[PDB]
Amino acid sequence: KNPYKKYDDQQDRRNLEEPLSVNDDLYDMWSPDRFTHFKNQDALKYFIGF
Amino acid sequence: KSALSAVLMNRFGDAFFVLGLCVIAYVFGTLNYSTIFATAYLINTDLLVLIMLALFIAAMAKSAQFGLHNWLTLAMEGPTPV
Amino acid sequence: VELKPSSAIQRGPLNKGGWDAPHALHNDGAIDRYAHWRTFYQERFKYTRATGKSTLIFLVAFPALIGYVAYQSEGLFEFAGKRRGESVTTRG
Amino acid sequence: SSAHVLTKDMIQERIVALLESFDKVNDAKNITATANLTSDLGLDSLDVVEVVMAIEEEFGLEIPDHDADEIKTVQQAIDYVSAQPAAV
Amino acid sequence: LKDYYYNGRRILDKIPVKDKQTGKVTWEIKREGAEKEDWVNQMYFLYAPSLILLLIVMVYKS
Amino acid sequence: SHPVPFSAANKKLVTSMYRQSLKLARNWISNRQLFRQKAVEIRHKFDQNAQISNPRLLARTLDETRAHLYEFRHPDPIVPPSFPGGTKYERNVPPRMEKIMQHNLYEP
Ligand SMILES: CCCCCCCCCCCCCCCCCC(=O)OC[C@H](COP(=O)(O)OCCN)OC(=O)CCCCCCCCCCCCCCCCC
Ligand SMILES: CCCCCCCCCCCCO[C@H]1O[C@H](CO)[C@@H](O[C@H]2O[C@@H](CO)[C@H](O)[C@H](O)[C@@H]2O)[C@H](O)[C@H]1O
Repeated sequence: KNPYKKYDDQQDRRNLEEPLSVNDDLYDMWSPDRFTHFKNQDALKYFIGF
Repeated sequence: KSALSAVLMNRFGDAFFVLGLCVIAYVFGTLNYSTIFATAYLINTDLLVLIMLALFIAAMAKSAQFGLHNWLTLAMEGPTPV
Repeated sequence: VELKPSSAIQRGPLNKGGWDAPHALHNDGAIDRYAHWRTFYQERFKYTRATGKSTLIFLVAFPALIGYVAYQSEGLFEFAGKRRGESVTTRG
Repeated sequence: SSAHVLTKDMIQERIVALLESFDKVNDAKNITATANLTSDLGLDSLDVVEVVMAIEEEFGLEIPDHDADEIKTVQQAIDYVSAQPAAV
Repeated sequence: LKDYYYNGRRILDKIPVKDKQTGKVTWEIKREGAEKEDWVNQMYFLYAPSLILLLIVMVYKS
Repeated sequence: SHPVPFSAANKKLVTSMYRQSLKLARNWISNRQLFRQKAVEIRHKFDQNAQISNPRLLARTLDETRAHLYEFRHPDPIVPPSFPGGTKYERNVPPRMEKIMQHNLYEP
């Protein structure tokens, strides 16, 4: 999500009455970090190929 | 989050370390360096292999070799003196 | 006679008598619903092709594999103080 | 150690200097707090972008789109840079 | 008295302290002492010492 | 779709693409001379196609810019330390000054 927008909870990037998905524990900021450069399949190709 | 990553790689190594401690104490009946090193030249290589593999896996975690060097670069999120 | 409760019973309200403290939480309304759902998932759980996969894995295959491992390796290993050349097993 | 602080006058001195070094400006002595970018100084709709990128590198910022496209004035940019505690 | 004392202690954030000589008590701010809880005399003087006795006994039975 | 060649929305769009291209150059390149050279080349590549009027070729060109910018993405962008993707963001947050709300009638 865009960090430059003003959210109520600026750290977790969540507004107050924002609806939550059933699997929000995976899709919040405390969850493991995503990587947006390489798609994960090509990443696995590169790691194992190296 | 970097702190959690560092301490969970720690326990990923410490688990095997306890497995090695349990094996050292099943085999030699003790944990001290004196007895274990006065005898290790008599005990089956398969047992020392299991021991040292586990202790090495713990050392791989803490010493941050290629399999478990994740935490090390993340550990720079703290202050420089640390 | 009209069948009604006795008039000698003097009734009144229930005052548990707690001191109503200030609002130290701001309820959010959506977090609470997410929690109600994750808490009462059991009353809506349905069997499908993924639920069945997970269920049969964790309640048939893994228990059966762990049990095969155990009941093979029951009295096998015994290697306290063993030495070079000596077998660590009690069986073949 | 880093005993340094910013001021509205200092931000104004640095912004006008940044604009005086810009070749695609109309000419000097039009530049002032009330100076517009598209009308007075005579700048394209990409030179405004280059000027904002320049203010970023100058005061060490990161100005997004929704805060950038609304900069159509030098005093606006001054009030903006004064509204970032980390303005260097 | 319990209810009045404690509701005022919370709301005003004062306690009533009659000083030595003047026979007139009023709410006051001083709270650095002179206030004890009803559970202290029991625990700190009957439970804790018994735990310490238990420690001593485990040590000298070892 | 209708991406109009001479309206504010296309202006916002192309200004954003120009900002992004410049930051990508600044992040990819180390030295400063080559950064200024690439910047000038990009401004030339933009002014060359600021003149188009057909919406179709315009939108095709915008798609080509999107593919180019996706093709020169940087995984570790330069960002200021005190701003979100930085090393000193929420380091020492001044705690909000709040007053002690009470919960119990006998306990502090
Ligand atoms: C599938 C069933 C598994 C059952 C057996 C258990 C297997 C091992 C444990 C894995 C289970 C999943 C663990 C999930 C915990 C996640 C908790 C969490 O949310 O924290 C995320 C944290 C990473 O935090 P992150 O978001 O990346 O922040 C970095 C940005 N500064 O997450 C972490 O830091 C990771 C903590 C776990 C570290 C495990 C590393 C394993 C790597 C193995 C590599 C192979 C090495 C060879 C081993 C030899 C074995 C013979
Ligand atoms: C996902 C849900 C679907 C899977 C559910 C799985 C639940 C398990 C059901 C399968 C049960 C099969 O159980 C099977 O085991 C017994 C022994 O254990 C076998 O019977 C065997 O018993 C032994 C004694 O232990 C006899 O001496 C004899 O050798 C015989 O071969 C039967 O052939 C069968 O009853």
